[PDB]
Amino acid sequence: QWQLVESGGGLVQAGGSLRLSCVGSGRAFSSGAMGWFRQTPGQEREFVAAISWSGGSTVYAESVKGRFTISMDNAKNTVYLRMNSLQPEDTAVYYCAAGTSTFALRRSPEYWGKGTPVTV
Amino acid sequence: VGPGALVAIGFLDPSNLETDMQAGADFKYELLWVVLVGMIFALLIQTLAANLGVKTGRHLAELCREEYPRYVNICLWIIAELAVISDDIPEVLGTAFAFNILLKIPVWAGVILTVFSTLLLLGVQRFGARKLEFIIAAFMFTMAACFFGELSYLRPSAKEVVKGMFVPSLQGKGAAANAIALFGAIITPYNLFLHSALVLSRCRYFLIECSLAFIVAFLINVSVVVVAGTICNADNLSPTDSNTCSDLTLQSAPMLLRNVLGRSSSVVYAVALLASGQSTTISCTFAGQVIMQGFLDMKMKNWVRNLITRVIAIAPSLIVSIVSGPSGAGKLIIFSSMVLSFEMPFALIPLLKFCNSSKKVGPLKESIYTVVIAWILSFALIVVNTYFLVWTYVDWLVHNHLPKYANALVSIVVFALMAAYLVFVVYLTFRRDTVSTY
Ligand SMILES: CCCCCCCCCCCC(=O)OC[C@H](COP(=O)(O)OCC[N+](C)(C)C)OC(=O)CCCCCCCCCCC
Repeated sequence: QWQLVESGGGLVQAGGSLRLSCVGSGRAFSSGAMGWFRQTPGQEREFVAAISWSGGSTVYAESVKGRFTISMDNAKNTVYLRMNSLQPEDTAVYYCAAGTSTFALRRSPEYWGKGTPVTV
Repeated sequence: VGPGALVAIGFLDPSNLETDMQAGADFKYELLWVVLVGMIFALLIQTLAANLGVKTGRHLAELCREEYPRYVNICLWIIAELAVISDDIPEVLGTAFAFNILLKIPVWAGVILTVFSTLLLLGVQRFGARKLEFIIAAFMFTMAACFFGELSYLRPSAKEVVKGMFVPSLQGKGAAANAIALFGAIITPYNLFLHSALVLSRCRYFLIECSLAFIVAFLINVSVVVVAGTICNADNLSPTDSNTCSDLTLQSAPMLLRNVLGRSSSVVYAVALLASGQSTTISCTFAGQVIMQGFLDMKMKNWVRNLITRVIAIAPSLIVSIVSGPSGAGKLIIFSSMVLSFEMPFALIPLLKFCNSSKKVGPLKESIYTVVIAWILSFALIVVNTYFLVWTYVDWLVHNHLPKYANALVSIVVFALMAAYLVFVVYLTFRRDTVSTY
């Protein structure tokens, strides 16, 4: 079947270092961009990170930069986001998303994900 | 007093606008280098073509027919006809979009009106000769002024622009698709068949003028890419702006110039698009006539050839517009540019081979450095095309195809077609077909 499945996060205290893995199957996502988005309890979805197939394209959100390291394993077709130096403001539900390029995914992600709650 | 050129007009087709808007809206200033390389390629090849004429007095078509057998020449003519049709699909779609923006009629109405108005445009072209030149110069000036003002208002990051323009990176399959589309829309292989003809009539200053025209065209193209990239991406956008940037057809461009035109950009942009499309059709009519009169010597009236090309182009463009709206037309423009890039090698390899071959070109020979650079670029283009094709097909096959009974048949058909394409390129490349001379 075709789907994207975020996995990880759970709950941490601070400097969580949480290492979220998004696994996508059935549509070959690991050819454009595979990024993330976040949404607080009451709010609109926001950009968190992105990465292209080439490997170096990560465009981050000005709210959080230099704390999230995003890596992509093309062969397994997976996107890993490492959060370090976590803070209460980052509590939110995180949604994996896949697009056609690391900038188009910035605006309209073609494919979404159920998401997981990350609480500090 | 302006010594303008028609090459920039051919570089400012609606296909170029659509490919540039897509590259800017999908990769910010990432594919700018393709505009820099492509133009540098597109100029260089043109020079060779022109030089060929000066050294031979015959178009590339005549030499291609003479030095090749019946079946190779027929396949080359089919490739050239497909190239001309693929070029002429964007003109029809560009004019249809202009009519939709102006008269607020559906896209299919635009395509039908363009089919009706091709004859009127041909008659006007016949009547006036300098009026067309002034019209193209004024359109180029309007595009330059509008986009340069928009760029000045935007104020992008120069460091990022340079890093994106001088550091090639096809970061993603979508980037490969848009890079190939840009190469197709800028190289425009069929123009070779036309350009040689321009020297059949009978140069440091001529080269300088050509380079100035190309620098203006390249500046306009870079400005379009940068403006689309900065405005569509920016840092924070309204939901309406994001939704418009997601698809970004040729009729949502007015959103680009809103800063420097103030809600009056619709009419000016529609007029610019219509003028560019019509002028590109006027230029490509001569190329179609030269292809037909060189590959098979079957003399055809310019108006008849133009009508046939416009009808063959409207068939698919009209079908796409009926089935799918402006987004479908944008996809069709990108696909036509991709096909142009894909079949460029067949109309480029004979040119380089004849330039090298002393038999056909005679004692005069082109600079070895330029020929080697053109050969390397052409090989790189072929490799990128094949890599993108294998990439897309493999990704479609691995998980995007449900049925298995027809999977083997589809795979065999695709492999056979790709093998035929590569075998033809190899025949034309690592093989000498020289049974003639000056
Ligand atoms: C010369 C040898 C050619 C032989 C044919 C081999 C290639 C077959 C590829 C299968 C396409 C496919 O399966 O579709 C895959 C992609 C999908 O694109 P999308 O935008 O995401 O739309 C789908 C949107 N989804 C994701 C929501 C469903 O299609 C393309 O991107 C366009 C492919 C253009 C390839 C160039 C065609 C020109 C070839 C002829 C040149 C002379």
